[PDB]
Amino acid sequence: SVLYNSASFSTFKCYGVSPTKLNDLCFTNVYADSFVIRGDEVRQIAPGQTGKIADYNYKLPDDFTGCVIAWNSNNLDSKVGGNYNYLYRLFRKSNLKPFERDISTEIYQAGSTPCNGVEGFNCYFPLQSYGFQPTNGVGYQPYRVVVLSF
Amino acid sequence: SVLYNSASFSTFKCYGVSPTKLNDLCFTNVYADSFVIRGDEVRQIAPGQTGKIADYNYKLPDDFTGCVIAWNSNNLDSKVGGNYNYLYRLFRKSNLKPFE
Amino acid sequence: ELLHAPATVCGPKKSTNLVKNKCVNFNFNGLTGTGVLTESNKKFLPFQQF
Amino acid sequence: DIVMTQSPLSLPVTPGEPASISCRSSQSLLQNNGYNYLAWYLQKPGQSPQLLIYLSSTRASGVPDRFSGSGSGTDFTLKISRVEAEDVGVYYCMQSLQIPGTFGQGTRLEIKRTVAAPSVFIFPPSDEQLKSGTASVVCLLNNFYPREAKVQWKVDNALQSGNSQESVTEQDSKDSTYSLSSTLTLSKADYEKHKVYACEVTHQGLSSPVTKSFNRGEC
Amino acid sequence: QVQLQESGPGLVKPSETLSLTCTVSGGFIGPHYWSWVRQPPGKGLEWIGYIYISGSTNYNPSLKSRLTISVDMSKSQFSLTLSSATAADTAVYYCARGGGYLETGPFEYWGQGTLVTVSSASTKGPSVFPLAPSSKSTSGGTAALGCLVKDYFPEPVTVSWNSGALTSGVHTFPAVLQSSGLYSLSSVVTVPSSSLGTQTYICNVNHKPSNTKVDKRVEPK
Repeated sequence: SVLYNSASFSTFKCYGVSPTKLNDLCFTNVYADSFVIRGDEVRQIAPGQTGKIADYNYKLPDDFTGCVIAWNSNNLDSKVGGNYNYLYRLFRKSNLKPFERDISTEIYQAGSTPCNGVEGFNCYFPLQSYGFQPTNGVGYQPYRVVVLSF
Repeated sequence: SVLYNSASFSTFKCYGVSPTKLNDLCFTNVYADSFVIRGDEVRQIAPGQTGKIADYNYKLPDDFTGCVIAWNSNNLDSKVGGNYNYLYRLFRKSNLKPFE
Repeated sequence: ELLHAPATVCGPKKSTNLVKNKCVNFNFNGLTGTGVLTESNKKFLPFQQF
Repeated sequence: DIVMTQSPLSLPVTPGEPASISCRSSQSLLQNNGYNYLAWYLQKPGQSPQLLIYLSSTRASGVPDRFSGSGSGTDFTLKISRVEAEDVGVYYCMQSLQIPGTFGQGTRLEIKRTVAAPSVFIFPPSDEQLKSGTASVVCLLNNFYPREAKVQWKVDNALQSGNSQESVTEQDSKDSTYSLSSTLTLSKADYEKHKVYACEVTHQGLSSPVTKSFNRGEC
Repeated sequence: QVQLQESGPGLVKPSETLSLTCTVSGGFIGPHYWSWVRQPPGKGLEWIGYIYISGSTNYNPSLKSRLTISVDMSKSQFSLTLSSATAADTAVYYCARGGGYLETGPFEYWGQGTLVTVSSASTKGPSVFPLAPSSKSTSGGTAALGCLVKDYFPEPVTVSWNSGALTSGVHTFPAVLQSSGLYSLSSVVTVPSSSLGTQTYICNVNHKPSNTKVDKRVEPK
């Protein structure tokens, strides 16, 4: 009751089970997944989507049941000399499967290359940083998101 | 495959298609443009830069482009005289159109 | 490009040795199926395929 | 527009050991090619900017091979293997992916050295200023390190303030030294009241404060 | 090798056209873009725009309404015209050779620099005052001396000693702004004083806006 009655959370929309009927259920297990995403591409968290982050670092199955909750937390992350805390990898690799959680940070690129360093022309370093230093950006503010399940 | 596997190509960059899948999806008609340029001046041949060749000579568009190839050819272009037969445009008065 | 007319340029297609009197998964010029292959005495006209 | 940032803004480095300066971007810097465009300039005091690195990985003609860069995307790093006496200046990083191309704030590199005793001198005014309407006395400080100091003018054993200005010079590139000078202004009417003038100098390397004075009435 | 150089007026009145010229010598006509760049006092650098040899150009959106640039092949000179300027445009201007033409931006060569000031105030001539050495100016075997220039406007001033023959120990401190509104600057030279009595001390003072060249004499006592 309190979570849906809470207006401090910017976004609370989910399906599989209607929120009003959640007060009468006794499901087996509850998963609490939390991470940080930019204010943009938040809708990509929903399953059956396609995008830079959705298909690559957190994919949800089409048989998913549970809810997604996101709220703004730009009061303690930005307005300083940079943030540089929350990394990510770019459009690379060979796509994702729902619920892997794979971390194999390594240097690779097409073009018949060896593995020695960065070497901008042939290879790249996959991961880089977010930037929320500007106060600008409705979809650039450092939002925080959690995803429950059933 | 004969051109892809050859090691004589210093640079082989493909746009919109990964090089080893072109034998699958077949396109209706292709093109083969050709010319001679410097070594450090190769990089102007790309979708939307600005230099001496991307504005006043053969210029790529912002649309789809295929695979651009280059290699070193100092073997048969040499000697004291210098191949002065080569020439380029350096006094154009306005920008160009894709494939002018 | 590839959006002006029907495809008239195609990549090479490889071929495999054919076997007889054995259950295989054959693929003749895009015709697919399963079965065994044996010689016949049919009198196909020169312009007919199957 | 895209804004450049550096870290830190000031950096003191002893000769011999490697250093590093970082310049972070606000947008991805990678054109349709495999290249990433960047630059690193070096402005010595009193001169014009010069080029050191372009394309972030290729040096320029005549530059000593001690400088290098790396990184791609939005992170780059420049390192100096061995700093020298001539590496005093302000460094900038330029982006050139698209119009406009703007620089950063500018890192200031500082070179460290063993403390040396400052030298002091005083300049009494001559008759030309004595007849031009204003008399000025100047105290001189030479070849001292660190720059941290503070001076007073003691006129007839009375502290003076609010009518003096001091001048500082950027660190020399040949010996890594700082020089300072002090100027005091005074009119003719109230000048004919005092007899003795002096400037006070205090330095970290000096065991005791040093006071040099002069008396009005001697050529 | 190429050696760029600027030339033009130093003081300009508000809301008046500004004209300069970066002459190029040595390497003549060629396929190289040329740009301009400026620097507010004690701040970062600001790139303005670039011009091609033929005449095609692109401008900074901020300054695309009151600025023009051209070229002249015969005289190997290109000029910058800025009109309706304000006091915020007082800065030092450098002319480049590579151009940051959103492709590579290799700034291969830079000019010496010219300072321009925006004001309705007039231009004034300085008054040079020698810094004669005295007994207190010597502590042991070393003595120091120089020159002081007063009441000059606008900046800058160039000071030289012995027609460039004295380059050791020379120092020129940055100018300071007085409350009355007239700038002030002095220079001093330190010497291993062992030959005083016959050495001639001359400070070479110049002022391009007010064409004032004076070589004041400094003597002990």
